[PDB]
Amino acid sequence: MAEHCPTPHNGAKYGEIAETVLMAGDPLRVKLLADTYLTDVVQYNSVRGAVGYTGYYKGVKLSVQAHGMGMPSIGIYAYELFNFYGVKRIIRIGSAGAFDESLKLGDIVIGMGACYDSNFERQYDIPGKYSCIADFQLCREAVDAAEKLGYRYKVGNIYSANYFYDDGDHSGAWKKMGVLAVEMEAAALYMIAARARKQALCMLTISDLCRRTKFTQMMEVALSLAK
Amino acid sequence: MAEHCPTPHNGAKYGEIAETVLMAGDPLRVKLLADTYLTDVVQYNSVRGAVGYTGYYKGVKLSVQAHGMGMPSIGIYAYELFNFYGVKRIIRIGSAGAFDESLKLGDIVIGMGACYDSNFERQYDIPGKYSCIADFQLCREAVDAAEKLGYRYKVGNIYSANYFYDDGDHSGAWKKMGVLAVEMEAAALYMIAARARKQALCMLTISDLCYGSGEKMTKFTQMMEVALSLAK
Amino acid sequence: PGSMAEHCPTPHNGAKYGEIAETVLMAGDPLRVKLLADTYLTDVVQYNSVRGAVGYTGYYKGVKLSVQAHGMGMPSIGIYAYELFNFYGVKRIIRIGSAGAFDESLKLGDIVIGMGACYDSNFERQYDIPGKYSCIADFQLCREAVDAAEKLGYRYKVGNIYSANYFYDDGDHSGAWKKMGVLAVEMEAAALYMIAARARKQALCMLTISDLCYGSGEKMTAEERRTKFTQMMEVALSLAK
Amino acid sequence: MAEHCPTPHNGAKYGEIAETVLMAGDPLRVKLLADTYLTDVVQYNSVRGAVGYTGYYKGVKLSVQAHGMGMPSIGIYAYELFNFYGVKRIIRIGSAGAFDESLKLGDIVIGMGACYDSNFERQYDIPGKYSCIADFQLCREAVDAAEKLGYRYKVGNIYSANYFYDDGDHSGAWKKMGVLAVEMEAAALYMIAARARKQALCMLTISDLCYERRTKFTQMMEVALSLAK
Amino acid sequence: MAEHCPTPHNGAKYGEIAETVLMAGDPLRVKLLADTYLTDVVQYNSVRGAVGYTGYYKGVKLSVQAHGMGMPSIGIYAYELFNFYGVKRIIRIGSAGAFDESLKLGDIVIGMGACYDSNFERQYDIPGKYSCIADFQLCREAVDAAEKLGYRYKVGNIYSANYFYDDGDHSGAWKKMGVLAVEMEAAALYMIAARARKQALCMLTISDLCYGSGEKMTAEERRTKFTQMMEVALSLAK
Amino acid sequence: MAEHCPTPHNGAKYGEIAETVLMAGDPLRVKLLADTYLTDVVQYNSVRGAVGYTGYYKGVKLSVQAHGMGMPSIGIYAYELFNFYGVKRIIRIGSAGAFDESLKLGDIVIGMGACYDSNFERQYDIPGKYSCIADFQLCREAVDAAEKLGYRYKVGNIYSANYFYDDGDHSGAWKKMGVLAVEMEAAALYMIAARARKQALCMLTISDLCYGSGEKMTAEERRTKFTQMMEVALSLAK
Ligand SMILES: Nc1ncnc2c1ncn2[C@@H]1O[C@H](CO)[C@@H](O)[C@H]1O
Ligand SMILES: Nc1ncnc2c1ncn2[C@@H]1O[C@H](CO)[C@@H](O)[C@H]1O
Ligand SMILES: Nc1ncnc2c1ncn2[C@@H]1O[C@H](CO)[C@@H](O)[C@H]1O
Ligand SMILES: Nc1ncnc2c1ncn2[C@@H]1O[C@H](CO)[C@@H](O)[C@H]1O
Ligand SMILES: Nc1ncnc2c1ncn2[C@@H]1O[C@H](CO)[C@@H](O)[C@H]1O
Ligand SMILES: Nc1ncnc2c1ncn2[C@@H]1O[C@H](CO)[C@@H](O)[C@H]1O
Repeated sequence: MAEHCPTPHNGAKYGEIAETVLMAGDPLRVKLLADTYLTDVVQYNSVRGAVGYTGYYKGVKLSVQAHGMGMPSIGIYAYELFNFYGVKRIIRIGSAGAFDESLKLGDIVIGMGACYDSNFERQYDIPGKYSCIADFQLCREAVDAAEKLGYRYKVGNIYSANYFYDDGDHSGAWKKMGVLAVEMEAAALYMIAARARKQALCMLTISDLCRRTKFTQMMEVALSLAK
Repeated sequence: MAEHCPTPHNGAKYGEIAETVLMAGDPLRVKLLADTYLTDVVQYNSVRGAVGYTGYYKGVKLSVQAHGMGMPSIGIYAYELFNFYGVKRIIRIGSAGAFDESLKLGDIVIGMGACYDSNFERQYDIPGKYSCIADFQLCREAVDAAEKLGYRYKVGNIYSANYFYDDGDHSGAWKKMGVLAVEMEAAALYMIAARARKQALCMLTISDLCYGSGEKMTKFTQMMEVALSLAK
Repeated sequence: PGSMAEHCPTPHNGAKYGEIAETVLMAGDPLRVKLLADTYLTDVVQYNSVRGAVGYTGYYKGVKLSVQAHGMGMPSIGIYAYELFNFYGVKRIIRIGSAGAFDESLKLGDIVIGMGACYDSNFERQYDIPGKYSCIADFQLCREAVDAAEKLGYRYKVGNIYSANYFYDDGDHSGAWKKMGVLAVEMEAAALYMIAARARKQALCMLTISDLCYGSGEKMTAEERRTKFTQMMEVALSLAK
Repeated sequence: MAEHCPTPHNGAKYGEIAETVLMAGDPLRVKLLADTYLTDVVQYNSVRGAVGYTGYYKGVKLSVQAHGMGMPSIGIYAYELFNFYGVKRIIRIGSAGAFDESLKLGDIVIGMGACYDSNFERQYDIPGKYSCIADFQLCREAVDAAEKLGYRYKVGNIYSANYFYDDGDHSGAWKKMGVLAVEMEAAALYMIAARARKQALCMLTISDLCYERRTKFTQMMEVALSLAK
Repeated sequence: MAEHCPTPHNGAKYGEIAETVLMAGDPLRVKLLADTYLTDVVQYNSVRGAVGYTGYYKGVKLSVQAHGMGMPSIGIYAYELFNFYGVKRIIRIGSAGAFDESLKLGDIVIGMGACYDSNFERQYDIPGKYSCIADFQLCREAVDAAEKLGYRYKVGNIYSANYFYDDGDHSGAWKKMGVLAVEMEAAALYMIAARARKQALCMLTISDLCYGSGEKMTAEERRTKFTQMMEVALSLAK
Repeated sequence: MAEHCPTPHNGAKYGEIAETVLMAGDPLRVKLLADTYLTDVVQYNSVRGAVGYTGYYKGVKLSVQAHGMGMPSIGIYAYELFNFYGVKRIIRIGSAGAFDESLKLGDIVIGMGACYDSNFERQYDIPGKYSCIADFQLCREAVDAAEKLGYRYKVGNIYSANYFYDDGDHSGAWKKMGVLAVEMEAAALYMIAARARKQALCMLTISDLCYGSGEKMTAEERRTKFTQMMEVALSLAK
């Protein structure tokens, strides 16, 4: 929908963002990704400091975009990318707290599914519980890539919380259910992708137990998904 | 584990059920699968007519077991299989109604995730919404096997309903969300397997259309062949 | 209303329209259903073997009735009961089953008449009910069942039962039901009651206590199961019309 | 527990209230009941105008008491009566709106079950849906009494609403489910009676259709009075 | 809407109720307020014993009306008043238990917001959580009057419970959230006022402490110590 | 708690943030606020580009900080500020869409309460419905400032949504309940402040009318027509 670009949150015109977007929470990290991996970089967004860049990675056009923190924030960005900019694929990368005791610091978690605190699923009027899943194909390509590069990974359920600071201790039930790791965004992305018939995947590096070399390895898995 | 066998629902003693169980709702279908694909068949269960057989498929030990209809029913059998009988993987095959308009009668759906009506999940005291997912490895192998056999398949989200007959029309929101198909069991299986740290996957054949003409079937062997290729 | 010949046979029932009588007794276990038909019915015809959910139609003291397996859990009984009331013209369904005792005055073999059924989620959402729906039995069946147990001199209680969606619980979610005076736990009644209410038809669940959910947790042997469900079946059979 | 009587809502000392209580929402109707049917009447409560009287009906000691409107109101009174005053049976009588289209003004509805909006349940920590039911024996006796007098009645499900005025129209699903009539109190009474192991029943006269007034209420009162032991 | 008066719960004809209504739960207390503070008193209601009177307070027509106990009861009366009788302003007065440990017996609590157990928000078809609030202007005038007269008060969140008798102990989480006091009515009044675009406020005198040793007002203090709250409420008469 | 600063979201050490913090979603707006109104400005945070500055307004030390978009984002910042940095009051300022049809572009809305979609009430284990309210004293001060300066304002309920794009139309019931305006942050701030026993207020400038013909502020108006709100907000610094 070219008529809806630029948006209140994104200064890009239609066509300035690639069909594959890598997203991360921190704009400083998004900039480091652009500087490290992309050639011919142009910035298409600086609205609200949520920097977005478009460049080339091994000859294919690729965009990297900041999404801020929490499901409502990434929801706004992903909705616009999928529905207004013609984006096909969003891969979110970031750090996470491990719930699963067998995960080591720097292990890659591939988020096949995302559990969640209520966000904006109510706005879809779903008469039961909706299970947020990644796109099977991105998930399969991310696993094949980790296996090809011989990196340590686990694929399974993550948890997209609305809180960073817990007023209680609410982690026990998720741990008992086999959830691998906690972050704050994936479930919103998966829902929006599913509604749009587009592909999303969240990949995470474990950084806390509930770095540059480890994180770089997560990047090589993610970047291998660029199309 | 062994001390809990036999159970109120399963006459098998510990060890009489293989590490891989293939499950279907209908005991007549389970019997067929046993008669068609397994050799040296022993029936380990007849409790409540929920038949269970152990035999060899291509010389590899395998069990096949009826689970009845609905999440509470499959919950009982899968909880017992995973927690008392030492079962490592359950592959469920079944029929489903299509929500996605590109699915035709006889297409196969691989349930990567399962949406659900509230069942027994309250028992887990979960402070949010739990997303039910299949075992990824099973998922991938099922896709590869379907591809190699040349079957029409889709992999994605399915919906485990508590009803076969809808008092209204509640399929709309699920359809908007991209959910592929409706059955009555998968979410319970997936939850129980995740808690047990075991593997589960649900595969389905579209037997009725929940859109358009609503055409229904009066042709399940292709799905059995994908399922059988997962046995270990 | 209640009769739709063109929807018979269904995906779950091989019966043609008219092969099922106006009163159906239902139990979870197809072996109990067969036993009941073998013990009590004459002129018996099997009208269903679909999914092993055996169903028979026969006569008891000159009255035609059907007996049918319904499998385990609310979604399962919900399928069969919906079809029976909406497609097969059934007027009355009496569920007979086994149950775990919550009320400590109940002994093994005691009969519980489910005037009401508490429940974990079943069909309520699909009916779009904007509050809490209380699942109750048909008063007339309830009253007949109590009168029969009373005339036959059986130990019974009439009150609330609980239709659970689980058999296993890693913890203990039973305390609050006991406090509320719930008598017994099973897994089906509430869905039956809701489906019958929707259809304006009659339903009742009766139970025999086969396990105690208190104390040392005594349970019936297989022999006691075979022989101590007689009293309930007989009460149930006298409700057929 | 005599130690808890009188209460903040009830001036009665332990023993001033009989083992059977008839309850209605309206204190004026409660006074009329005592004046009409009871002999040797003593008023045991006037706190908040929620009048309570004790007297004899055909030689049997009986109490009648106002409960006001809504589940939180009846819950306070019923809780005190069952847990503090040694009350064994409460029969509530009142008016209701019809949901079932075959009900005429003045029909009697016997509430075997009561559907509800939230009132009391959450405070009991119940991990599922609690079905609120009447005492079977009382329900049976009411049905026999109505049948014997040959009154038009139905016995089945009622709905205890938290509202008299509906902002939209939320009656449709209740009607589809066969719920007979709407009032505002029964389910709380039923829940509190079940928790206490005591007996309760709600009976109603249809006064409005949600789809001679005094004389209509009298038939119900006569059925109610039949149940007093 | 004159055509809806009298109602099943209120014998008044349209115009017999003033634009400002003071409400309390207890009819005995409503009668006392009328006799004490109003001149030219006419009783407009005695239906269900929920007495209502109209008179003058310092030259301004004012009505006082009983509302019974609980959100459904006050909901009926408030709905009628705002939607049929042309009422602009309802101030509820009453007693409450303290959750906040710095409140003493006799302190005034002004309910800027009301937490609640579900009573009848479902009937409004709200697709999230609705926060029940008082009218700011009334709230501001109550706080000013309390300060000007030097009364001990706190202004903040109250809790409208569905129960007087707790089967368990559910007070902990409210206390953690800073909720000041528990009563049984305010949230429904506030929701109905907001829907009608009218003004409502609940003020409370602490009559029991729901913390520590559970101190209660004596029967004598209950009879006596609601006068301060009255002068605050009466400041709001318009 | 000096030991918990800096945090993973904030590079400030304890004491680098004043006891009053004005927060807005957009770091470019926060920067503009610091440059236009504050003297002796020091930047204490650039973590995640969520800039924060501390400086002086009319002799009074204050901070201004970006909070990003949505309740979980503001929840992170506000939790840290109240619990680690010793902050006493946080005033959120922002733009909002009007639900109330008497509101014009540029009207100021003071959020006495905030309705909400789920944020982290679940995390507080509350056994009913919690009404999110502002601090009464900030609320009174804001209204007083707006009156003395003569600005057009309304005080009442706002709605903190979890969505900006509505997959349908869920606005009807909020409008019906008399909610004034929609934004995405206030309820979480209010809840956290209540738990912490600290003060919070959200004030909004109407930038879009979610009714009628749908008038929206010009890009020039969005850039420049927020000064009236900012002046009210600044007068709350102590
Ligand atoms: N333990 C954790 N809990 C919640 N979010 C986390 C955690 N660790 C990393 N994150 C991620 O970092 C950001 C919050 O610091 C969020 O946007 C989230 O994706
Ligand atoms: N449209 C449908 N809705 C629900 N379950 C279905 C449907 N079609 C097939 N099934 C499957 O068939 C069985 C019931 O006929 C169930 O156990 C369920 O798994
Ligand atoms: N203690 C119990 N808990 C749950 N279901 C029971 C129990 N006892 C008997 N049942 C009945 O038996 C089956 C499960 O064993 C169910 O269909 C249920 O109706
Ligand atoms: N249509 C109705 N809706 C709710 N309550 C009703 C209705 N008709 C009569 N009542 C009864 O009368 C009182 C409301 O006037 C309530 O106490 C309730 O028990
Ligand atoms: N602790 C309390 N809990 C509930 N209601 C109370 C409490 N203290 C006083 N009240 C008030 O007293 C009445 C019940 O006696 C209610 O209408 C309510 O407004
Ligand atoms: N109509 C609106 N809906 C949601 N958020 C809005 C609206 N207008 C302004 N906002 C604010 O602006 C941001 C969305 O761009 C949110 O952070 C929110 O606070």
